[PDB]
Amino acid sequence: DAEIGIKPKVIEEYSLGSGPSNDSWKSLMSSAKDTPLQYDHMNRESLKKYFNPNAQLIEDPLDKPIQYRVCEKCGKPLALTAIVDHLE
Amino acid sequence: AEIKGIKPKVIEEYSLDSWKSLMSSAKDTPLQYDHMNRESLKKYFNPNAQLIEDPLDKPIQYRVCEKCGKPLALTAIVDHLEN
Amino acid sequence: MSICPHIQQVFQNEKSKDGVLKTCNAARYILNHSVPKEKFLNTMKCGTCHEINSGATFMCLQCGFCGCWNHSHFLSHSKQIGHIFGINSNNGLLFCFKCEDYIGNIDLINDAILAKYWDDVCTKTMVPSMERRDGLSGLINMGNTCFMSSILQCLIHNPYFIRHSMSQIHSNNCKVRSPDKCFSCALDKIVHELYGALNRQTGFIYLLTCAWKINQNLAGYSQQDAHEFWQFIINQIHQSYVLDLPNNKQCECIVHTVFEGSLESSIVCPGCQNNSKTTIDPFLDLSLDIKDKKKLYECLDSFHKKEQLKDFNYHCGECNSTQDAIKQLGIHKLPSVLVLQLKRFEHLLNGSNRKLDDFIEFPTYLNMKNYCSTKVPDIIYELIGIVSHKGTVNEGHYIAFCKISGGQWFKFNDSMVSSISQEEVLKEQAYLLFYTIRQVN
Amino acid sequence: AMSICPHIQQVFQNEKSKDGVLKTCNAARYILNHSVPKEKFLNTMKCGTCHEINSGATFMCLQCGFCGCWNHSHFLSHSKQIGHIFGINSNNGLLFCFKCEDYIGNIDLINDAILAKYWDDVCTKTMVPSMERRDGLSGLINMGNTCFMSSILQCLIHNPYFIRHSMSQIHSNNCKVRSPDKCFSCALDKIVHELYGALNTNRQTGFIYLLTCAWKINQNQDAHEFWQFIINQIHQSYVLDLPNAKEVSRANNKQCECIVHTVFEGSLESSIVCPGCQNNSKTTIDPFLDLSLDIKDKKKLYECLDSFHKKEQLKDFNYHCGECNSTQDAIKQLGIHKLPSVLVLQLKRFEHLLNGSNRKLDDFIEFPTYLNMKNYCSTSENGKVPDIIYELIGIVSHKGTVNEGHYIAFCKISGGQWFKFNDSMVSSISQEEVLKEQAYLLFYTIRQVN
Amino acid sequence: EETITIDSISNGILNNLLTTLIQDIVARETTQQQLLKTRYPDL
Amino acid sequence: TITIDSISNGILNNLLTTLIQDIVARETTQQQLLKTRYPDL
Amino acid sequence: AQLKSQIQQYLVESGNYELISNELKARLLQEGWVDKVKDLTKSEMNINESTNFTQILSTVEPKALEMVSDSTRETVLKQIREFLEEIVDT
Amino acid sequence: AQLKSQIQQYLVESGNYELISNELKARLLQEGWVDKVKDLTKSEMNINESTNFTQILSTVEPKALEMVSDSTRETVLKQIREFLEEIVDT
Ligand SMILES: [Zn+2]
Ligand SMILES: [Zn+2]
Ligand SMILES: [Zn+2]
Ligand SMILES: [Zn+2]
Ligand SMILES: [Zn+2]
Ligand SMILES: [Zn+2]
Ligand SMILES: [Zn+2]
Ligand SMILES: [Zn+2]
Ligand SMILES: [Zn+2]
Ligand SMILES: [Zn+2]
Ligand SMILES: [Zn+2]
Ligand SMILES: [Zn+2]
Ligand SMILES: [Zn+2]
Ligand SMILES: [Zn+2]
Repeated sequence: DAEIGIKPKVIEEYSLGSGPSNDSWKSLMSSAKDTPLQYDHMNRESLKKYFNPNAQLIEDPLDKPIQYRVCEKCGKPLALTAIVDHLE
Repeated sequence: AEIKGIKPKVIEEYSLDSWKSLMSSAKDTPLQYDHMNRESLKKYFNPNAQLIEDPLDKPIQYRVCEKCGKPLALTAIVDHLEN
Repeated sequence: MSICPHIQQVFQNEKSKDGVLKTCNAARYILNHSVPKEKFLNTMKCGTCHEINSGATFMCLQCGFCGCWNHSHFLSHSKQIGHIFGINSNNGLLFCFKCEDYIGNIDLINDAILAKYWDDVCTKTMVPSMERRDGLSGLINMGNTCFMSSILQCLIHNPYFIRHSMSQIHSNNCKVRSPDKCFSCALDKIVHELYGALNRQTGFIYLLTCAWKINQNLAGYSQQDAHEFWQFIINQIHQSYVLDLPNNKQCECIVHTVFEGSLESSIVCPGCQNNSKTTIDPFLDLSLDIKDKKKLYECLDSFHKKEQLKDFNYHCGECNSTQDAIKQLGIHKLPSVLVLQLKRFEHLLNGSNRKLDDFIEFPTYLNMKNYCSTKVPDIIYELIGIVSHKGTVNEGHYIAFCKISGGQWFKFNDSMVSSISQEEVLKEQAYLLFYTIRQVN
Repeated sequence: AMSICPHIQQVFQNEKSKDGVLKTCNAARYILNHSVPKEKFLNTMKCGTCHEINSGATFMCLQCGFCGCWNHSHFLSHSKQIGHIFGINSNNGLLFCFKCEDYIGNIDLINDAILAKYWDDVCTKTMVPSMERRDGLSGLINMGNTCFMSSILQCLIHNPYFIRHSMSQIHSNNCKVRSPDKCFSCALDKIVHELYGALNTNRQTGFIYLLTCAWKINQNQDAHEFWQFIINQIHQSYVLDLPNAKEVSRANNKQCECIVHTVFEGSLESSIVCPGCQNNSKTTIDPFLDLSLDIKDKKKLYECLDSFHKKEQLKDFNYHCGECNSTQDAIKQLGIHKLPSVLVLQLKRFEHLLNGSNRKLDDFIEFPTYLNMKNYCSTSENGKVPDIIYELIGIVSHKGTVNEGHYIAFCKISGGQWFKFNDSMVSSISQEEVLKEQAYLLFYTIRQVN
Repeated sequence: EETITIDSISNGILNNLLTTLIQDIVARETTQQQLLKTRYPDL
Repeated sequence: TITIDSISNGILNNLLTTLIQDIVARETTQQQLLKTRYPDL
Repeated sequence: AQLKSQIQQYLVESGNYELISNELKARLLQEGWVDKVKDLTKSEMNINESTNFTQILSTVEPKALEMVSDSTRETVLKQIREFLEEIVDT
Repeated sequence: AQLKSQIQQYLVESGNYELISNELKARLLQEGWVDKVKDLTKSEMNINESTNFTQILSTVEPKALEMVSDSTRETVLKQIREFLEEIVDT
């Protein structure tokens, strides 16, 4: 129904970035290092309000099958993060 | 048919008292059973056979340790206590 | 009953007590060690009449005389000389001829071979119990398993648990290192069997043996409850974390970082809405009354509700005014995996057990936002497992269902595994429901 | 068979190039997991070319920092304009090949790139999940129903020879393990203690420790098999706590003084005669701890015993007699040479057939309360066999089919009272009624021998 | 007593064995009951 | 040329197509891993 | 007269007293007699509130003699008959 | 044109893009849509004997857009328009 420019007051409150296209994603490495674990559809401040603070969280756990490998000597199922210790 | 007496010729097998004077031979007889004949046992049973004559005649005779709670056979009782 | 006074008498003199015992044994020994012919001729031949087996034949206790019964010849011998005690040579039993009866109820006489040690025996051992004397007792059947097994399937298909097991924590820490001794090592074995390679599912059996030894109520057909086993099992995992630690509170173990929530009960000022008192109660599952309900969210509702208290008139600091405090319950803290029990069992103190049959509608995605305290975004859990009971309370079995990765449901009916649609899994009358946190806005 | 991106394989022939791809894969996944929503939307879901957010998936270039959309094909253009053909979906970390027009989802080292530094070990010392176990789908094997043990155990603990033996503390006196969960006989002894003695709270610990000891010893239906199992364990434990190595053999090969062997063992005489000439070679004397009787077409136990001690025929071809050269069929008879103090008869009721098939014979067989065995013993001259009479003290019965199927014990106690033991239910029962049961095991104790 | 025929002593010897036997059987049942009844007042 | 209704639909379309393309990528890759890892199924 | 004891002596001393005795017990056992006499004794203790031997025996011995089956009596008496033809004379 | 991105930059930085986006995933999940799309994908993989993303996408994507409910569509659009009208001029 309507037609549309963008409100001049709101432009001044943010808009023209942009930085170079070829550095875009690499650019985040530095602050990612300072940033704690984030989930796509688990909001950080709601996890803090409504869940225990040392709660375990696997996002979308049934999305893909379990990621494991089986030891050749003992035949144990090992989580990827446990394999290297198991082996030494 | 009325009994006229013993055949004299039978009193020819013959040749001849307090119960307490049986301990002489008793102490040297091995365990006998009232109605399991020792020759048939020797013959049709094994030489090491265990036997309990009339085993359902009366209940198992035993006593129970005050401390253990273990049920003890009468001939077992004193060794349990002693050591 | 009473005892032979004549023998009781003689037993007051303790040299003549040892006398009749010595004689009882001597006799019996002879009886047990005499050839039939010598037995017949010297223990069954009557002294007065000279007949063998004129009935019972009795060896006198005082002389060497032997008397038959049928011609009252031991009765005569006891008349005078006066010797009133005889041992029947068929059986060793002691007869009193004034009592006209057998002395059968004197333990010392029955058990004469322990004569020498009798006082240590009287005081350090007792006669058998009335109800144990014949060894009668039932022995229970241990094929009652499905209340333990359906739970295990839920745990074996729960992703927080698999991650824990397959990450080797317990195995790196356990001091016992044996599936027959340690409960946790038994679970690791089940995981090793189901998911890994061998080097027969003994995992469940080891786990049973561990279980029944730790708590024998877990055995037999005593109608045990799948829920009780849930609590039992998660408790064991916690107990194992606490034992492997070197040396108010909130625990870092798997059970306590995955399944624990907390309820909040508080007194709120109906004026300024600030909470005046707040008590917080941890939980590992929630139990939901289902009488007359028809949908899971109607059960959760009655759970989190406001109550006008009629006996709490108080002063609000914040207001500041006099208020009749409202009470409200609501979740303070949600678990990573939420476990719900629909209450279907009344095991009454009036013995008989009833199961509620009611179908309750449950969703594949469950939004817990309304049941939370203090404006609350969507908190959505994904249904990953169900434990169900069918049919009758005492002849029934528990069945587990589990969503695996990619969305297939399976039905576990020990030990038949089978595929199953979701449209059907939803038709079950759920007893336990397992939900795992999927979306938090 | 399913194929792998040739371009990415092409890149991985080179070692450095390979390592570099995996560093970039970890870094992009790292960033996606350590980035606040607003910084995720602006720097990994914003097309470098059209500046839109979420014009479909946005891909993070594997070789520069460019991000490009799918819907207007801006990564495709990027790939064509500068030859950078690989990118990562910023919603999921999945690597895409814009020449294959598809994702590289089937390479373990890329999927599992967090282990890049140790791949040599990982892929040599661990294997992928087998297809059958990958989802953990398996039924759980319980112990089975346990009445085939219950029911034998009730008979054993109402057996006067065994009770006497248990109550004499002989095992207790000699055992070296001295605990129920580890030693089987200790567990048997505990059952006795709970049943006859005292506590100092269900009388069930013995039984549970025993079930457990049984399965530890033997990983795994048949009451009779469990009878044989128990008795071997009892013998095995006499041999174990014996002073020697010379005595282990004499006891295990010639003569044993264990409770089992001195109460349940008899000897069969198997005579093979020539029917022409009468050559009695060869005849053997073999022990037995029970007798298994056939019951097809029989209505009475004496008929069963008769059949078992009847003269057969051996058709074993390529045979001729020693002394007389007759190829004629050899006569075999079975006969009792030594009787046991306790005779355990088994009525063969379970035919195991081929494949998985089976059959239960439900035939009623009359059994007497007093059984006389004179007619079934071997030696014109008066060595005519005297009465040798046993008394029935225990029956085990089976109801149902062979597969599923329930067991019940009957036991006579002192004073000649019978009890029916149906797992936990113990009830009294008349002789009349016990004598109507379908016996499977009969337990006879020696009563009179003339 | 009765005139000592061959059928007379024969009956007398059988009689002796039966009665001795009956009395043995009765002795063992009375003594057992008497021990149980005094040992366990409330059977 | 360009309405509120219209550019509202562009934004929704972007969100949907993004979400669809993510679901599909996880499914296709997943099945592709199963077929490579296990020839028979 | 009064030699009946002396017959008994020779029976025992020859071994036939045993034969007789045992053939009887074996027959009585197998006939179920032994058990009926035990159960009868229980019936009598119970209906007479008593465990007095002499008194119960009064009530039991006569019914227990009546019970012995006629084949056991005949057979066993026939056996005794014969061992006397051996040592007693016409 | 080329102010679509300008307005999307706004939403992202005001936090209302998170909101729109999250409310949408939230609706779609609860109405079963995510699951329907996953299954549609698996079915097209079967029907076409392929796991190639581009090919499968092309048959799934139009049917997945046809599949969102009226409610979700009307409600979310409404919500978007609302946040728009606070920052544009007509
Ligand atoms: Zn290993
Ligand atoms: Zn003790
Ligand atoms: Zn005297
Ligand atoms: Zn006399
Ligand atoms: Zn007296
Ligand atoms: Zn452990
Ligand atoms: Zn804990
Ligand atoms: Zn207030
Ligand atoms: Zn673009
Ligand atoms: Zn590039
Ligand atoms: Zn390629
Ligand atoms: Zn032991
Ligand atoms: Zn042995
Ligand atoms: Zn020949």
